[PDB]
Amino acid sequence: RKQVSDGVAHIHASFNNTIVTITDRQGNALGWATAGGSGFRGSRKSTPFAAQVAAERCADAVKEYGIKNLEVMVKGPGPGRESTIRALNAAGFRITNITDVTPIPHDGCRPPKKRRV
Amino acid sequence: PVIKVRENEPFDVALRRFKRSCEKAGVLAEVRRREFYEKPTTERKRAKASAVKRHAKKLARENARRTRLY
Amino acid sequence: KFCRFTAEGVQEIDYKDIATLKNYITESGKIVPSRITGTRAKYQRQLARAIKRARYLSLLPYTDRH
Amino acid sequence: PRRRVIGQRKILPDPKFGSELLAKFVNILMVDGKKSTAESIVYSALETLAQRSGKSELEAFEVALENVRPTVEVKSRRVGGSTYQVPVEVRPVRRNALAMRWIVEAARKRGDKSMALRLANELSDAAENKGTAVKKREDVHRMAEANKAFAHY
RNA sequence: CUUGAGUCUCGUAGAGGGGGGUAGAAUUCCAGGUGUAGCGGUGAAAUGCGUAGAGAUCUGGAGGAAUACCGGUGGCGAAGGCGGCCCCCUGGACGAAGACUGACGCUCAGGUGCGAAAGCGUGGGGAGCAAACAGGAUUAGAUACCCUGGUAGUCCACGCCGUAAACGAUGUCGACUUGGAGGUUGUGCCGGCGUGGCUUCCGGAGCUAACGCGUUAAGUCGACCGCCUGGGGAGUACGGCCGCAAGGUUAAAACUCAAAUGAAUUGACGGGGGCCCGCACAAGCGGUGGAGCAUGUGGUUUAAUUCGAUGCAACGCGA
RNA sequence: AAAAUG
Ligand SMILES: [Mg+2]
Ligand SMILES: [Mg+2]
Ligand SMILES: [Mg+2]
Ligand SMILES: [Mg+2]
Ligand SMILES: [Mg+2]
Ligand SMILES: [Mg+2]
Ligand SMILES: [Mg+2]
Ligand SMILES: [Mg+2]
Ligand SMILES: [Mg+2]
Ligand SMILES: [Mg+2]
Ligand SMILES: [Mg+2]
Ligand SMILES: [Mg+2]
Ligand SMILES: [Mg+2]
Ligand SMILES: [Mg+2]
Ligand SMILES: [Mg+2]
Ligand SMILES: [Mg+2]
Ligand SMILES: [Mg+2]
Ligand SMILES: [Mg+2]
Ligand SMILES: [Mg+2]
Ligand SMILES: [Mg+2]
Ligand SMILES: [Mg+2]
Repeated sequence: RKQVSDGVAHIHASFNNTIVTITDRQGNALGWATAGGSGFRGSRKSTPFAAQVAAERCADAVKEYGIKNLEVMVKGPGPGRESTIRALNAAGFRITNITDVTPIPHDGCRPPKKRRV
Repeated sequence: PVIKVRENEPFDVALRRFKRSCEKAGVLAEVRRREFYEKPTTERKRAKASAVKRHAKKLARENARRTRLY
Repeated sequence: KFCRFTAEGVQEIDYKDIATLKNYITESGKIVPSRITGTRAKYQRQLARAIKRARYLSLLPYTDRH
Repeated sequence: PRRRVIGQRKILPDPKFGSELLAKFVNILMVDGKKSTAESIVYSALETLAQRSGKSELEAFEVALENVRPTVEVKSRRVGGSTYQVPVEVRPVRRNALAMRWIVEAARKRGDKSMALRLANELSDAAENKGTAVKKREDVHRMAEANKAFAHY
């Protein structure tokens, strides 16, 4: 389909998983991959290596779009925070912007109760 | 932490800048602290404990200044 | 350290003085601790109120991600 | 051990070919201290392999070893109550030790008449990536690859 | 009379209180666009959500609750408590010069008021969270801990309740008695030198069973009040008062025990911490557990199957 | 992960 050459990678890096969505600059998804959906289930899913494979698979999933440049939007505390960015650079994309978008309340809603393990 | 990669600046250096920007802004600490509710009594206790232990460690420092170990 | 407001006889910090206030916020827009900039506590309080007033009037950002 | 001042033992090279590595292979094949028995087995099997490869004894043995030597193995570690398989690199001496032990083990579980014939057959199979020694190396590599994510500590 | 107590003048810092408005971040929900097979969760899972298109991402909207950073053994308040910004109404504290009143003070049974959270009543509101409840796990069970959900409630107005390890486990007021380092907030003089208020840490004499307290006393004294009299029974019963209720408050007796208790000491222990060691793990090689037999033991049997050893440290042991 | 008792 249509070519883009200027995309945004969104990295949803939670403690349990990593989701990589590459959209255009308007926020329209072009492709996505996840650590869980890349052959990693459980203890392996929440690892930096799983996030790296997911980012590799996501880059393969948008190859037909001829995307050349990428702004990276990193959201969350998980282990796939930077390994995804390394994978995106190593797939030949030109990273022109790295931004943290982790939502921080300026107090806000009450969190769930602490776990007693 | 909004990093714009500079001309002729390699990718690893921009990544290090992004990391330092995140640490300075303390985003990860904010997310950790906000994951579960900490009761006000718990928070006051922990703040007081941090102040007490900081003061006591400096006391330990300034007093080991005098002590000779051998 | 040393406090720039004590050394200048500042009565109030003037939320309108954007150029001064920008030295007391981070890139993310957050108020810098007085332990880093060396501001005195009285002036740190005035400075926080001024920054919040300026944020309200959109003379300063709350965050870097509006 | 805890203290670790283990200094290595000197191995006399094998008498016919003057190889340390074949000497260790004899040691690994030997049972009950019967070294001459094991030596005769290895020498007979190496003669057979040399004939069936037309190359050399040590060179054909090395071909087999290259096909059995692992490069990465897995080490267990309990982490959060569960057990993880952690991939680690194999030091070269351990590479040879594992290859030789796997070949001897695989030879012993073959069905041929004498041990020397089983060893020759296993070595030839290894030289063409076929027998159960190379299969063991393959499963070890497969486990390490499946656990590449845990390469960190 | 003016020194205690108070009034006035100028000013200072403050999350002190009441009312009203508003800002930005975020969660959730609703609508739509892109997009596609997963998401979510755990120690591991499953329940749950998703091809009726989730999750992810972008836009628009709704709504409630709380105010990141500042922020601090920082500040204010009688205590409970109080945190975005702005206005309105309002309480207290402190400082410098004076001027004024002239003991007008301190404490306080009964009384009265205030009083966290939960709870209760009426009327609203309800994002997030979350007793109850449901399901999934775990387990021998698991009416839990963990997971997915979720209702009171949490929020608002008004009234009620009147209790908390409501703690400094330390009543209020006043005087006196070596020091050190800080914080915060005034003020005098000229960065230094003073002088007030509040406050954190350490420590001297003294005090203390000790631990400790130590000019903000648990030191040295004075005024007034509250309270205690071995552990249980019991802050319970009965009665009274209060409450819509939940319950609060006042508050026994029989009976029973020879202790209960505080602090500190030596050990031992810990699914507390740290550092080491050992064929303890690990890396390996050969075994035992299966077979036949030898031998010892248990048991059973017997007239007797002599006695002893009988977790590791008895069982080819005394022999 | 679970991990009771004398
Ligand atoms: Mg959770
Ligand atoms: Mg009375
Ligand atoms: Mg309430
Ligand atoms: Mg109600
Ligand atoms: Mg209601
Ligand atoms: Mg729950
Ligand atoms: Mg009480
Ligand atoms: Mg309290
Ligand atoms: Mg007290
Ligand atoms: Mg009390
Ligand atoms: Mg009084
Ligand atoms: Mg002291
Ligand atoms: Mg009662
Ligand atoms: Mg009663
Ligand atoms: Mg072992
Ligand atoms: Mg047997
Ligand atoms: Mg006997
Ligand atoms: Mg006897
Ligand atoms: Mg006996
Ligand atoms: Mg005996
Ligand atoms: Mg014994």
